[PDB]
Order: sequence, then structure tokens, then C-alpha cells
Amino acid sequence: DAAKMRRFLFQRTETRSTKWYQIFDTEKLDDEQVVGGHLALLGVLGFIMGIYYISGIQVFPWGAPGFHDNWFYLTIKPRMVSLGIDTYSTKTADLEAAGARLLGWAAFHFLVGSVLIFGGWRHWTHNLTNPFTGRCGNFRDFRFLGKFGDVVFNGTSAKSYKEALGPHAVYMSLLFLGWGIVMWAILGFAPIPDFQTINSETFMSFVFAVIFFALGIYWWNNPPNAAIHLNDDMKAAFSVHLTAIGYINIALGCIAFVAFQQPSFAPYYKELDKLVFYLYGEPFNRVSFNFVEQGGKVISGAKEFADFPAYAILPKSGEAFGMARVVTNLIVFNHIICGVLYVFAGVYHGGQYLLKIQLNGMYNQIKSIWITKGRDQEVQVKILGTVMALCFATMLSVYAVIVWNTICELNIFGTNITMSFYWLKPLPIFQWMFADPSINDWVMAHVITAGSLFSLIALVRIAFFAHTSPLWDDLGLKKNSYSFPCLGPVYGGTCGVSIQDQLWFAMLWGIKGLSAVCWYIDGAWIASMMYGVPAADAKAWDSIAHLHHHYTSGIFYYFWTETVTIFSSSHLSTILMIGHLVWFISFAVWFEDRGSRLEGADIQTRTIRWLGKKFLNRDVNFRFPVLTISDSKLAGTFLYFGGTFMLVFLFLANGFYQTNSPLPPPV
Amino acid sequence: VTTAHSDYEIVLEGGSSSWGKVKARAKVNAPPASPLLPADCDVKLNVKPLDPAKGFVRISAVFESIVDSTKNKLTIEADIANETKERRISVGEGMVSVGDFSHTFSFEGSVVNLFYYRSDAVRRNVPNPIYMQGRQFHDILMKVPLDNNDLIDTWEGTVKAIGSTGAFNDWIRDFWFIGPAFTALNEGGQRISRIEVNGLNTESGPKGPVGVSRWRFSHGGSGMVDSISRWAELFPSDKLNRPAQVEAGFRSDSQGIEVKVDGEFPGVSVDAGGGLRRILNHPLIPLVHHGMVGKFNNFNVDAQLKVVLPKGYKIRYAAPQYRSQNLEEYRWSGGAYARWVEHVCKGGVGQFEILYAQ
Amino acid sequence: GSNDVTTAHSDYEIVLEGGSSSWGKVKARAKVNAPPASPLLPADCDVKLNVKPLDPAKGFVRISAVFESIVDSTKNKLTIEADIANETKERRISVGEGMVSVGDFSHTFSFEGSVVNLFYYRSDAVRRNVPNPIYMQGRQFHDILMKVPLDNNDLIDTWEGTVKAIGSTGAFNDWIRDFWFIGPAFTALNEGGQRISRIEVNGLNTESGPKGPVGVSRWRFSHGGSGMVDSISRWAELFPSDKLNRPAQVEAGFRSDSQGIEVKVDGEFPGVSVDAGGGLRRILNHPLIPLVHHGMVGKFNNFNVDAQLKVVLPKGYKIRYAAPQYRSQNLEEYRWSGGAYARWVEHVCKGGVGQFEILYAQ
Ligand code: BCL
Ligand code: BCL
Ligand code: BCL
Ligand code: BCL
Ligand code: G2O
Ligand SMILES: CCCCCCCCCCCCCCCC(=O)OC[C@H](COP(=O)(O)OC[C@@H](O)CO)OC(=O)CCCCCCCCCCCCCCC
Ligand code: SF4
Ligand SMILES: [Ca+2]
Repeated sequence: DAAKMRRFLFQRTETRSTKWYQIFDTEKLDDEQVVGGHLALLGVLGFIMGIYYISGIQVFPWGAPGFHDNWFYLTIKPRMVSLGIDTYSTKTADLEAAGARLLGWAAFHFLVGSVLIFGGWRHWTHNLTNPFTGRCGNFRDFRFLGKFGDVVFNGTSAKSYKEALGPHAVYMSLLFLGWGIVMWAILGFAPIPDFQTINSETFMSFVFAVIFFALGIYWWNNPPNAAIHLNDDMKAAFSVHLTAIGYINIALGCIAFVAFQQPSFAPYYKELDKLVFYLYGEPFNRVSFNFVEQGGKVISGAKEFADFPAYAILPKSGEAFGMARVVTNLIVFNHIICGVLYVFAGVYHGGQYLLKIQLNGMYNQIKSIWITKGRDQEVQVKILGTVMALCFATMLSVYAVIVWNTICELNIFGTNITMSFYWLKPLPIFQWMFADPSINDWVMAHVITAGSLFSLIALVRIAFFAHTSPLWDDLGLKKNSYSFPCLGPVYGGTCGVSIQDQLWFAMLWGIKGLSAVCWYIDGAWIASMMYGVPAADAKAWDSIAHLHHHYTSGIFYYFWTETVTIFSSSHLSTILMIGHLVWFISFAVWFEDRGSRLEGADIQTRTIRWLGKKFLNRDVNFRFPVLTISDSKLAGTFLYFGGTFMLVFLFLANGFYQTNSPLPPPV
Repeated sequence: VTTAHSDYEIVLEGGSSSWGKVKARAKVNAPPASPLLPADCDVKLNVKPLDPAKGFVRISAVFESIVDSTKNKLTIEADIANETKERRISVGEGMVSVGDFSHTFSFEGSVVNLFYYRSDAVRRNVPNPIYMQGRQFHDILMKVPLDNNDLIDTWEGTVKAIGSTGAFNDWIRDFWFIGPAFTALNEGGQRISRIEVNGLNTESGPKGPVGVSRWRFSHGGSGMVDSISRWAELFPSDKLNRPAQVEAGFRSDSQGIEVKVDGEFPGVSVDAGGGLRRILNHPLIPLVHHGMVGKFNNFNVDAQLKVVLPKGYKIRYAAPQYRSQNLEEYRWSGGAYARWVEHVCKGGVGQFEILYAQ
Repeated sequence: GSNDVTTAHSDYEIVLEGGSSSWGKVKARAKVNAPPASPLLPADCDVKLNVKPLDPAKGFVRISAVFESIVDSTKNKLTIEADIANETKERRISVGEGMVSVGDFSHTFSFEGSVVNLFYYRSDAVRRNVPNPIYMQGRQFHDILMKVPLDNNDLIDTWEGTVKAIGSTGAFNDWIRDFWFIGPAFTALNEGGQRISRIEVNGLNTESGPKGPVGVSRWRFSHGGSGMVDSISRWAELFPSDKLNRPAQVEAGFRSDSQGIEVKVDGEFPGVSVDAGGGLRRILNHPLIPLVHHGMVGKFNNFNVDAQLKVVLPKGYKIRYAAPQYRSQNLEEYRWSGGAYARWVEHVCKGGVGQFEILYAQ
């Protein structure tokens, strides 16, 4: 009746809505519910760690062929060899012990995770009753553990988050000491301050246990004040800690990248190059079209090799396939992308809280420095403008250097590779942080700076212009939803001004500066777009710049080289197809086409209703829903970012192929 | 240690109704400032509208208490109605008992509150006026049968004192404010004028002589005095369409205070203009009075406030900011709310306004 | 163990003037993370005081004060202009005009004022035996002739209410003090030693002025002090007109809030330092009333205030007997931080009057 339809597209409208992906929004969660959710998720984390340990079994000591290699366990196998729970052992006898140890640790993780999940469930339901004693614990005022909960934290459980930092630090000191004693007792590894063995890990676990305990005492008796995070800790403290964890995670990725290449880490990562890996989905022993089983020996349709019966997964060496740095790059890039995403999400959730306090006037009611700074509307403009100017300068300089390098490679306009930026290396005072310092590393540093500033532009726009901007201050407008996609074509268009869309743009902009890491950690010569290509002079880089290594290929030729192995395997090929499929579908929701989709969905609804009557019968009242531009942007950011980083994984997991033999000039 | 536990709840009603359930409990690990300890007290305030024709409401108040092992009791019935905007009349009776002594009283008193100014410039400019100076004029006729020997002795001593001591009018204020009550008088901005006794007499009542005391006094405030600054706000007789009851008490031993209060009464939510209701501005006299006793010990506080809005209503500008919104009920805990709770326990009158609309 | 922290930060700087001058730059920034005791919040205020010497012939100084404030989105303002002079050692005369505006309402005033300060005693035994007399009991006698044009309909209503209230009520003379000191102002009278006497209304007559009716108020009042009040005990020292050889300004302002207070103070005026004998000069004794007035409002949140004080002596001067002792000295300027000084800062923020005197000489 034209109104029954109207309260159908008045159901996805980007007003304030339920938004199923916000059921666990911190606004409706209290402190104890957060504790319980984190405990349950840590229990599930223990469950999946046990699953990974099970996937690490190769002999099943009770007697059976084991699991094939997989990235889920290959990314942690060096750690388990470091802890002595797994082995790089060539013999079944020492591998049965590793299987037994992994099975026992998986069972232990299952038990501990079940306990942790049950505790988190009881915290989630506000049910801290001890079934053995029948009493009930008080979340607001509890003794921590007992006598230990009285000598330190003399009763008086923390009532505020700034008052909870200290007991948390003491809890983390307990964690460090517990891990140290677990090392010392279960895993051997007595604490020796020899910073070249795993014993140093136990020693530094005890050192950090002492440090964290003292710091927790100090912050228990002298709580610090960020002030504002105490009130809306659901979003303020949560987002600040999220961006802090993002920076910590980027730092951890850098630590992993530096450490896993050191000689002290050789028996755990570099020794992966002496192994042979049988990965799921890799090229299997193929057979002809007329295989008739009857094992022991093939009769009709001889397979590729007489060995590896039927459809066995073919071996691949760890030296040609650089599994050492493949695993290193997987771990490092995982933690780097997670850190970048956590920084972006912390800025976004902080902008959410900050718009919430700008809407109710609490923004002017903040006393802490962290907002009294940006409550200026000019220091906001100055900061964003100087970030944009620095991003413009760095990005323009580095991109023009890259384009000139590519021109000199291809000899466009009759140029030559000696006209390129082969001389532009890091300073000798900066050459210590690179191996084989060249224009590639200079370009990497400047591309990292440019991409970080490019994403920082949108991060600053989230931080400052959550509710209003100098443009929207000059106009008679204000932002009051953090998720509204637009106000319309007025002023030529107002698309994507909310902090959610600014988050999406920050993610898309950081895609470049983050994939630049994938090129780098794979050694892919981002200093030019066509490297190693035999066009004019791209193979002369190794001689003109006196390179010591030989990186894979330039930015564009990186999709030709090392894709020879993505295509060579079925699993990586189907991942490539799925990633590209997911990625381009984001155009259906980022392109300014939502109303076209709504109109076409109305047409399809009328068609299906009519097609359900001309041929079928009965009412066809079902109608096609269209994702609104808020939902369209959310789904599009997910589709785009996942589509690109399901294939950055393919670049990372297809091999290293960054040989240390600089090829001679073409001459 | 000396940690302060307290749970507050506000269950509001929507529309024109201003009613709201108020139930709170509090635990304090500090010695109360009572020279007689331990002290226990129970108070029950029940109100029902006698005749909604012209404002009769029957307010009943029973104060049961035990201080240092003596049993105290004070019941008082009162039919209170507003003759006009500024005048109120109360008719009723009551009883006070301490130990084995008990004397029943009946009274017919009228209270006239007058504001010093009624300027429209302030009223139209300040949307939420807190301080509002003025005076009330209490005209009280209280009657007490003189059947006890102690009652007759009190009456004779008072008559002799008024006959002889001419300074009785201002020396009664020393007796009439027991101990720190006199200091609290000035702390809260109150000041009592000298009483004027319009007559003392006795006559043969239903069973014996009765002491009839026609006396008058007036006290004025500088703005904190919530009896004066907000005269009609403290007595919502117009919006009392059903019985209202409040049960409160505390068990205050020598090493702690155990507060318990219930409540169901109108006037919890007042319109603040622009279709925006608010929790009624916090009375200043309780805060400034408790601040003299709430400043004697350093205390940590874990105070939690429930504000259950009606169906569809939403809080806009809660300050200190609420912690967790859950459907239609709100929570305050820690952070600025704990700081504000400590502020108002120690003596501050800082504003914690909860504006809300539908 | 521990308690609630509720930290507060504050910086203070004193830049003294050389020679025999008592001048000195005074600036003080502060930030308190505690709710203020204002029942209407937020309550922001900006204050500007300026004085310039009209003429040294008979000690008139042109003093102006602008108080522009917002409390609960109500833009309040009160500007005054006055010409104040000491015609003798005990009597002060002031003539000037001003205005007050609140939201839409605004009314101007012009006042002829005379304040007479009488100490209850001037015994020489006290003078010759107490080198630093702090308490000094006395009476201030205010005689005010203020004229307000009754142009607004509210001003005429205020006049009609007041003149009808004075003639009909005999208790106006003392009940005026209840309205006069709104809210905590009345309570703060007794906790500072002040006693406000009944005002005598010499007459409320209205006559047509330059533009219309002008309400004229000739009324006197006298407030007494137990020696605890600075406006009485330190009456001579709070009006250094003799030492005002150049314009003096004090620009202050606080940003009160729902969960904090932010304070700025900038000052430049004489009387920052006084003498103590034999070329030994000292920073002026701290005024009693501000300390014991902020005390009854600054004891509601437990706080561990970290305060830094900076005293920049003029060239050739060295501090002798700073108590509490200065934490550091850069050979020309002295710095207070933590230790016993932070204890005194908390003491005076809670209302204590612990003597922190700084003496210096060349
Ligand atoms: C407290 C501050 C002022 C004061 C302000 C008022 C106010 C305001 C009123 C009176 C009123 C009256 N006053 Mg008086 N009055 C004071 C001191 C006195 C003294 C004395 C010996 O000191 C006396 C005898 C009186 C006598 C009287 C009676 C004529 C009358 C109340 C009778 C009644 O209600 O009884 C029953 C006794 C009580 C109910 C005790 C409980 C009192 C407390 C303060 C009520 C708290 C209400 C609680 C916060 C919420 C209530 C919710 C429930 C639904 C009730 N007043 C002090 C100085 N007085 C009332 C009137 O108008 O009479 C015409 C009135 O509205
Ligand atoms: C407004 C006060 C309440 C009241 C509350 C109390 C309380 C509380 C107590 C007593 C107690 C007693 N009551 Mg009684 N009592 C009242 C009315 C009276 C009257 C009377 C003629 O109206 C009389 C003779 C008495 C007599 C007595 C005293 C003999 C006896 C113990 C001494 C004491 O301190 O009393 C207090 C005396 C007064 C507060 C009022 C005295 C009235 C005088 C005789 C007549 C009025 C004089 C003057 C005009 C009123 C001045 C104002 C009053 C100070 C409020 N009450 C009124 C209704 N009464 C004690 C008891 O019950 O058990 C030990 C006690 O603790
Ligand atoms: C504050 C304590 C005493 C008080 C003590 C004094 C003192 C002391 C003096 C007066 C003086 C005056 N008083 Mg008085 N007086 C008080 C209450 C009042 C009230 C009232 C309604 O309450 C009124 C109407 C008056 C009226 C007056 C006028 C008769 C006269 C000049 C007013 C003027 O110039 O403004 C001046 C006011 C300001 C400029 C606003 C700032 C006020 C504060 C106190 C100044 C702080 C100075 C700051 C610490 C340092 C400034 C240094 C810069 C160089 C300026 N007083 C209270 C009770 N009064 C003056 C006089 O003698 O006139 C003959 C004078 O010296
Ligand atoms: C000494 C105080 C300052 C002053 C400062 C303020 C302030 C502050 C405010 C007003 C405000 C108003 N002023 Mg004014 N105002 C003064 C002089 C006057 C005179 C007059 C004949 O002299 C009149 C009619 C008025 C009229 C008015 C009221 C109608 C109006 C709002 C009510 C209010 O609170 O009044 C306040 C009334 C007084 C403080 C003085 C009233 C004077 C009476 C009519 C004549 C003197 C009577 C008596 C002898 C002197 C008593 C001394 C006072 C108690 C201090 N003012 C003097 C100059 N005036 C309000 C406003 O501006 O915007 C809302 C307000 O907040
Ligand atoms: C994968 C590629 C795409 C489709 C498949 C597709 C399908 C589609 N689109 Mg599209 N689209 C883009 C990509 C795709 N758009 C891009 C990149 C842009 C940006 C330029 C874009 C833009 C618009 C605008 C502007 C409008 C539409 C519509 C419109 C609808 C037409 C209805 C119809 O005739 O049926 C045609 C529908 C089909 C043939 C679907 C059959 C399945 C098949 C086997 C492909 C499988 C789907 C997928 C590959 C597998 C995922 C399944 C999952 C389980 C893993 C119809 C559903 C319009 C409407 O909604 O209404 C008319 C409209 O207005 N678009
Ligand atoms: C007779 C007339 C025709 C009737 C039938 C025609 C309609 C049939 C269409 C059916 C199939 C539709 C074709 C596809 C439709 C298409 O391609 O358009 C994308 C589509 C949005 O479509 P609209 O809602 O605009 O309109 C489609 C309409 O057909 C009905 O909605 O949905 C998405 O945004 C997908 C994201 C869902 C959310 C997923 C987010 C990411 C989750 C994680 C996955 C990635 C992992 C991370 C990697 C980065
Ligand atoms: S194109 Fe889409 S997102 Fe942009 S303003 Fe128009 S409706 Fe909004
Ligand atoms: Ca690779």
C-alpha cells in the first residue's frame, strides 16, 4: 500500500539502530562483564592453542601417521622448539616425544581454557558464588586471594580503573613469575643471564616479575591520573589501551623481525631451512586419467613419481622455499597489521567516545591535558595541516624518486639507469639498521613515513573532527552519529565525513604503507616499479648500485615473480581467486550506488512478486534488503581490506625467493 | 582503609508524573560523630491525601531510635495543606517517648514563607535557581496534657523562667538546638529570630490539665536553606495522587555506620524547560550538614547509582558521566562519580544534574 | 594504605622589583581534578582589575574591575569604575560608577562611597614587641551613596518592593544581611571573623536624572573583624596608592567545571613585598580571608597537590630564612617544590594559615 513498503526500508536506515555487530558494545557492558568476556575469550584462545598444538603432531606416539604442516602451527613451531616442546629432529624416536609433549600441552590448554571459560561465564552472569563453600564474592570489594591478598592490597579491592592499574601490574608480575617457574621446573631452562639462549627468557621473566611487582606496589599506593578514562572506561580507556596495544604490537613485529634473523635464533628459525615441509593443499602426486587403485604398484596410469602413493603431498625443501623467513614474515606482518589495525580502531573508538562527550557537552568538561589540547579548533587545524603538509612533502618526494627510478630503468625519454637514484642511500650513521643499505631501504623508510602520515591524516580527523570541523563549523552543520555516511549532495556532496568513514579511509590509506612492509620483508625492491624485468636497464641495479643481495622484483614485477609459485599450487591459486573475488565486490558498496541498488532491489522485489503469481501462486511478500551506506561502507571496508590481505598472505606464504646473488649487468 | 560502600537507585515515572522510587543503602567503616554510641534510628514517613478538594494530606512520621541503650520514639500526625501560595497550615498531634517517659502533644501550626525578592529579571534569566533567600514565620499552638510529674515540673519551670528571665526569647535558642545543632544552624545559612510567646496557659482537659503554648518564631536563610529557598518544591501536595511512604534507618555502632533508606514520593523529577526533565536539584542543607560529620576521616568510596528511566526516556547530559547504559536504566560508579560522592560526603554542594527527556 | 588521589597541579611565580620598590609580578596557574562546590555548574569566570594613578597630589587612583562570568549558560557580567583616595590614615573616599548584567537584564550604578577603618586599639606595647602583627581587631565603617537609574521595568519593581519592604517591616535592617550574603556568603562571614552590623538606611528617594528616574540609596553599614579579616587588619597595606607610580593590572579567571577547576592569575602591582627591619624585606604576609574562605570550600576531596613556587629576586638580593626551605635556587631565583612546601600548599588549600614567609636582603 506504499506504506507497508515504507517501514521496510525504514528498517536499515542509518539512524540510531541495533546494529547486530554492536551487541557487545561497551556502552551496555559493565566492568565485570568485560572481565568475564575477556576470561571466556582467553579460554577459547587456550582451546585454539591446543588445537594448533594438535595440528603440530607428526607421529602420534600411540602410532599413526601425523598431521601435515600448516601455517597455523608453522608460525609457532620455532617457539615450541625454543621451549623444547617440539623438535627439529630427523628421527621418529625424538619426534614421538615431541608429539607426546604437544598432546599433553594441548590437553592442559583444553583444561585451563575450560576453567577460564567457566570463570568468565560466571563473571558475565554476575555469579561469583563459590559452589564448594556456598558464599559469594564481591566484585567491588574482594580480597584478592587470601593472606597474599592482605599483605599486599590490604583488602580494599580496586574501585576505579586508575586504581586497578596497580593490582593489574601485580597480577602481571605474578604471570611473569609463574612463567619463569614454569620454565625452570617443567621446561628445564634454569635462569642464566646469558642473552643468547632461552635461559635468558627465564632470567628476564624473573627480572620483569620483580619490576612489575614493584611498579604495581607503587601504582597501588600512588595511582596515576588520566582522570577522564575513569568515567567512560568502556570506550575512553578501552580505546586508549587499544591504540597503545597497536603500537606495542607494531613494536613486537619489529622485534620479531630483528630477532628471528639473529644467530641466537638460528636453531629455531634459520634451521627451518634444513627441513622439508608437507603443507596442506600444496602440489600433490598427480596421476593419469585411468588410475585403478590396487596399491603396492601402479598398473595403469603411472603417477608423477613411483613414490608417494596415490595423492600424497609432494615434499618441498626449506632452502628453495625460504621457510625460515617465510615464517618470520608471516609472524612479523601478522603482528604489524594487527598493530596498525589496533591503532586505527583505538583512534576510532576514542573518536566515538569523544563525539559522545561532545554531544552532551562533556567535551568542554574535560580537565586532562589530552583533550584540553585539542579543544581549540585552530590547533586542530594547524596540526592537521602540518601533518598533511609533511605527508605531501614526504609522499611527493619518495613517489617522484620511485617514478624517476622506474623511468631510468625503462629508459623512457632516453634516460639511463645511471640517471636514477641509485646513489641515494641511508646515511652511514643510519646504515647500521639495514643489511645491504641501498636506495631500497631509503625508499622503504620514506614510504613508511608517507603512509603513516597519510593514515595519520584520517586518524587526526577522527580525533579532532568527531563532532564538528572548521568546514562544518563554517557551514551550519555538525556531526552527531559517528556512523552517518553523508548529509547529501548539498555543497556538492558530504560523503564519508563521520569518524567511521574516516576510519575506513585510514584503513585504505594504510593499506599502501602496510603492504609496503610485505614488499620489504620479502625483499621486493620498492625503490622502483620495474626491477629485475629485462626491458632496458632494470637488471642493472645490482651493478649500478653495488647491491649485495638480489631482491625479487620491482613493485609491479613483484606480481609476476613469486607469483610463479602462487600459481604453481592449487591452494594458493584458490586463495588468490577468493581474495580477488571478495575484494572487487567492495566496489558494489563503496561506489556511490546505494540508491541504485535500492531502486533495483525494489524492481527485483516487484519481479519476484509478479513471477510468483504468473507462474507460481500465493503471496511473495518477501522483499530484498539493501545495505545502507553505513552498512555498505562497513561491509566494503571489510571486503576490501580482507581481499587485499588474503593475498598479501599469498605473497608472504608462497616463499621468500630473495637470493643473495646479485645478477650481473645486462651489458 | 575506612572504605565507604553505598548503593543508590532511582526508579522514575514518565509523563506528567514526577514520582520515583528512591532506595539506598550505605556502609561506612568510620566512627560516627555521636558522643553517645552506639546510636540506632528508624524513621517511617507515610503520606496520603485526605481530601484532594483543597490540599489536605495526612503526613505521618515515626522516629524510633536507640542511643546508648535508651529507647527513643517520636510519632507525629499532621494534616498539612496550603491555604495559598506562600502560607501553609498543619493540624495534628504526636507523641515523644524516652525511656519510661512519654508525653503526647497536639498542635495547630501555620508556616508562612516569604522571599525577600520576587524579581522577574532573575527568574527569566536563571533557568535553575539554587540560592533563594527568604524567611519562614512559624505560628505554632502546641498543647501537651500535664499528667506526669516531670511534665508539670517542666511547665512550671518554663513559666517561671519566662516570667523572670527577660532574655528567654534568645536564650531559648541555646536549649532548642542540642549540641552541634546550633553550629549546624549557621553552617547551613540558617538563623533564628528571637521567639515571641503569645501566651502560656493551662486548663482542665478531658482528664487533667493541658499545657497550651501559643508561640511564634521565624528563621531566615541565605539560599542554602532548602525549607526556604524551595518552599513549594519540598511539599508536592498537588502531585500526590496516591499514598507515599519513606522508610529509612541506620545502625550506627562504635566502628561503623549502616545506612538504609527506601522511598516512593512525587517530586523526584522536575521539568527543567525545553521538554527536558531532571532529577530534582540536590538539597543543600543535608549536604552542608553532613559535611561537618563527613570530614572526620579519609575514606575510599565505591558508590553505585541506579537511575531507571521510564519506557522510552533517555538521559541527556548526565554529569558526572554515567558508566553503563542498560536498556532504560543507568549506572554511575567510580571516576568522577566517586569523586563527586566523596565531595558531597565531605561537605561539597557540587551539581550532579541528570537531564533527561523522551 | 592508599586513599583517593584526586591530584591537583599548580604553579606560582613571583618576580620582584629592585631598589626600595614594593612592586612585583605575580602569576599563578592551577588545575584541580575535583568537583567544585558550586550547586550550578559549569561556572566560568573571567576577572580583570586595572588601576592607574589619577594624580599624586591627593592620592586618587583610577581603579576598574570587570567580572564577566557564565554559570549554567547564564552570561553574567559586572563592571565597575572607581576613583579611590585616602584623605587620611583612617578614612577612605571613593567615587565612581559601574554596571551589572545578567542574561538580558542589566542596570548601571554610580556610587559615592566612604570607608572608615578604626582599630579597637593602637597600643605601642604591641607595636614595639610584635615584629609581624598578623591579627588586628577593628571595625570598618562603610557609608555608601549609590544611584541606580530605574529604566527597566524590573528595576522599578525592585524599587517598589524595597521601599514598601523597608517601611512595612522593622526587621529589614538586619534581615537585609540574609539576602545580602547569598548562600555560602553568609556562612563564610563567621568563619572569617567578619560581623556585619545592621545597615542604617538614611533614605530611599527617587528623582528624575539625565534620562529618567534614578533610585538613590544613602545607606551605611559597618563590618567588624576579629583581627582575622584582611580588609580591616591590613587596611593600609591593601591600598598602596603611595607606591603606585605606574598602572597596575591583575587579570585572573577560573574555568570551573563538573569535574575540575582551572585557574589563571596574572598580576602586576605594588605591595608584593614589605619591610622587616635593617634592609630585610619580606613577601607580604598572606591574606587571611582568602585562605580561610577557600578552606571551607577546599576540604571536600582528598588531594595530593603538587605545587611549584618561583621567586625571582632582583639583582643583588638573596633570600634569608625561607620557611619552608626552598628546594632549589638558580643563583638569582628560588624554587619551591614538594617536601615541606607541598605540605604547606595542601595546608593553605584546605584553609590553614601556616606562616610561609620569605625574607631577603642585598
Ligand atoms: C526544618 C527547617 C525549619 C522548618 C521548616 C518547615 C517546613 C519546610 C515546614 C515546616 C512545617 C511545620 N513546622 Mg517547621 N521548621 C523548623 C522547625 C520547627 C520546629 C522546631 C521545634 O524546631 C517546629 C515545632 C516546627 C513546627 C512546624 C509544624 C507547624 C509543621 C510541621 C508539622 C509536621 O509535619 O509534622 C510532621 C513532622 C515531620 C514529617 C518530620 C520529618 C521532617 C523532615 C524534614 C521531612 C523530610 C522529608 C523527606 C526528605 C522526604 C519526605 C518524603 C515522604 C513522602 C514524607 N518547625 C526548621 C527550623 N517547618 C510544615 C508546615 O508547613 O506546616 C504548616 C512545613 O512544610
Ligand atoms: C517542640 C518540642 C516538642 C517536645 C519534645 C520533647 C523532647 C525531644 C523531649 C521532651 C521531653 C520533655 N518534655 Mg516535651 N516536647 C514538647 C512539648 C512539651 C511541653 C508543652 C507545654 O508543650 C512540655 C511541658 C513538655 C515537657 C517535657 C519536659 C519536662 C521533658 C524533659 C525536659 C526537656 O528537655 O524537655 C524538652 C522541652 C521542650 C523541647 C519544649 C518545652 C515546652 C515549654 C514547656 C513550653 C513551650 C515554651 C516555649 C514557648 C517553646 C520554646 C520552643 C521549644 C524550645 C521548641 N514538652 C514539644 C511538642 N519533649 C524529654 C522526653 O521526652 O523524654 C525525656 C525530651 O527529650
Ligand atoms: C571585602 C570586605 C569588606 C569590604 C571592604 C572594603 C575595602 C577594604 C574597601 C572597600 C571599599 C568600598 N566598598 Mg566595601 N567592603 C565590603 C563590602 C562592600 C559592599 C557589599 C554590597 O557587600 C559594598 C557595596 C561596598 C562598597 C564599597 C564602596 C563604598 C568602596 C569602593 C568600591 C569600589 O571601588 O570597588 C572596588 C572593588 C573592586 C576593584 C573589585 C575587586 C575587589 C577585591 C577585594 C579586590 C581584590 C584586590 C586584589 C587582591 C589585588 C588587586 C591589585 C590590582 C592592582 C587591582 N563594600 C566587604 C564587607 N570595602 C573601598 C573604599 O574604601 O572605598 C572608600 C576599599 O578600599
Ligand atoms: C550593592 C549591590 C549592587 C547591585 C548589584 C546587583 C546584582 C549582583 C544583581 C542585581 C540585580 C538586580 N538589581 Mg542591582 N545592584 C545595586 C543597586 C540596585 C538598585 C538600587 C536602588 O540601588 C536597584 C533597584 C537594583 C535593582 C536590581 C534588582 C531589581 C535586580 C534583580 C534582583 C536582585 O537580586 O537584586 C539585587 C539587589 C541588590 C543587591 C541591591 C538592591 C538595592 C535596593 C533596592 C536599594 C538599597 C537597599 C539597601 C539600603 C541596600 C542593601 C544593600 C544590598 C543588600 C547589597 N539594583 C547595587 C549597585 N543588582 C540582579 C541582576 O543584575 O541581574 C539579575 C543581580 O544578580
Ligand atoms: C561479483 C560481482 C557482482 C555481482 C554478482 C552483482 C550482482 C548484482 N548487482 Mg552489482 N555491482 C558489482 C558487482 C556485482 N554485482 C560491482 C563491482 C559494482 C560497482 C560498479 C556493482 C554495482 C551495482 C549497482 C549500482 C547495482 C547492482 C545491482 C546488482 C544486482 C542486479 C540484479 C540482477 O539482475 O541480477 C543479477 C545478479 C546475479 C547474476 C547474481 C548471480 C550470482 C552470480 C553467479 C555471481 C555470484 C556472486 C558472487 C560472485 C559470489 C558470492 C556469493 C557468496 C556465497 C560467496 C545483482 C544482485 C543492481 C541492483 O541491486 O539492482 C538492479 C544495482 O542497482 N550492482
Ligand atoms: C528476478 C530478479 C532477480 C532476482 C534475483 C537477483 C538477486 C540475486 C543476488 C544474489 C547474490 C548477489 C550478488 C552479490 C551481491 C554483491 O556483490 O554486492 C554486495 C552486496 C551488497 O548488495 P546490496 O545490498 O547493495 O544489493 C544486493 C541486492 O541484490 C540485495 O541486497 O553485499 C555485500 O556488501 C557483501 C558483504 C556482506 C558482508 C560481508 C562483509 C565481509 C565479511 C567478511 C568476508 C571477507 C573476509 C575479509 C576479507 C577482507
Ligand atoms: S553519494 Fe551517497 S554517501 Fe555520498 S552524499 Fe550522496 S547519498 Fe550520501
Ligand atoms: Ca614472500
